Amino acid sequence: SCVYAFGSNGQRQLGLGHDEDMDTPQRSVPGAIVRKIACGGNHSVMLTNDGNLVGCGDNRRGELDSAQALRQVHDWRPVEVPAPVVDVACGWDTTVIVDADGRVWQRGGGCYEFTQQHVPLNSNDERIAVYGCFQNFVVVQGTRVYGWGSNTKCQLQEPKSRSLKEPVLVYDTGSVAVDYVAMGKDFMVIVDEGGRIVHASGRLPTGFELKQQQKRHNLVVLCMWTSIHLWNARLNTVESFGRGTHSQLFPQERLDFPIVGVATGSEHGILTTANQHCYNVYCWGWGEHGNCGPQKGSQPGLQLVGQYSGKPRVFGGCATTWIVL
Amino acid sequence: STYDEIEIEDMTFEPENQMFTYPCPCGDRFQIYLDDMFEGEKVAVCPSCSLMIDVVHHHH
Ligand SMILES: [Cl-]
Ligand SMILES: [Cl-]
Ligand SMILES: [Cl-]
Ligand SMILES: [Cl-]
Ligand SMILES: [Cl-]
Ligand SMILES: [Cl-]
Ligand SMILES: [Cl-]
Ligand SMILES: [Cl-]
Ligand SMILES: [Fe+3]
Ligand SMILES: [Mg+2]
Repeated sequence: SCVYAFGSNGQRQLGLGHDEDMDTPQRSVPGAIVRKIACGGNHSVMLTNDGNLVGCGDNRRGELDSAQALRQVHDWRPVEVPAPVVDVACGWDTTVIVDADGRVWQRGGGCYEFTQQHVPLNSNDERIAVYGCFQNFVVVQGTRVYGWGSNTKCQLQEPKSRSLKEPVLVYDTGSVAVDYVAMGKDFMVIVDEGGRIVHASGRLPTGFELKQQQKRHNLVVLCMWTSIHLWNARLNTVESFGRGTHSQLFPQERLDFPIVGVATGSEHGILTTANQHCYNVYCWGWGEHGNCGPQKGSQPGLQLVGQYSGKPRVFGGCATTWIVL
Repeated sequence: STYDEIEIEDMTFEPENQMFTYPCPCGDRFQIYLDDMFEGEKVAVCPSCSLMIDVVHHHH
């Protein structure tokens, strides 16, 4: 895969070897195929289809490597893992993997070794996925969602509590298959395989009420730290919920071309359109550090950052943007 | 107005520097000094970006 990266880079988390913030896509080079890219506050990891995990950036909380004397992984380097990796997620200063044996491991947050998180899971080969943001992780298998970490806004369960070290069952649909969990810094939205919202919890952004948003099928839900975005491909719209102090509400001016992909970082969004074949990638929201393009004033609207001959995959981090071809 | 509001009980106390901190979406941390908070300061600032947060306390 060909990977481009830009935005915040004070800890060399863009994998470019230098520590300068960048405002246009830069080729970042670890023939491995990228499964996905996950981002924490100041570290980045790339998982390839072969099961290898590579990372770069801050290691002062044990995000990437067991050597306490290693403060930062300056360039892309393999992450030592207990077994081949099938899925990965990051939190603020943490990295969590699902391995090929179906075991879940966490490092970071001051812990320098991968430690097993004992999630109740079946050994029947039902897909096991992990999602993470800020100080929470969830693990999904079948109809069940387990989670751990902060609970100060009742995102995992009620009543509030500072932190839950051991996994708790957040939701069991008792029926429909869960597709994924979209996570904000202190809230989450559970989506089924039909694109319907089945549950939501925590400090939900202003204007979003679970019971008013469970009607429509075929949605895609994305979350920034403090906002929810609902992409409706049938109508070619993105509906946003949040305060929008820094242009995070998706711009409502009519798009002339179909949206074929959406991703979010901490406080920005990344949009891909098909202009048929040519694909355009745009950013909206908070872009002080260059993660939305060269216009860094967080002005509203979609800012074009790249054009590609094939359909890209996009990923967002903490004021970082990733484009994978 | 401000980027967000954060509950004082959700911030992390750093006893070395005697300040409360909280992650910022830029990768750094918002900060409010203990002495400033004691005296009535209700805004935390980020050393790496222009975002600011209001610090609050809710009984609910
Ligand atoms: Cl591969
Ligand atoms: Cl272990
Ligand atoms: Cl357009
Ligand atoms: Cl600018
Ligand atoms: Cl533009
Ligand atoms: Cl504390
Ligand atoms: Cl925190
Ligand atoms: Cl602000
Ligand atoms: Fe900041
Ligand atoms: Mg409940």
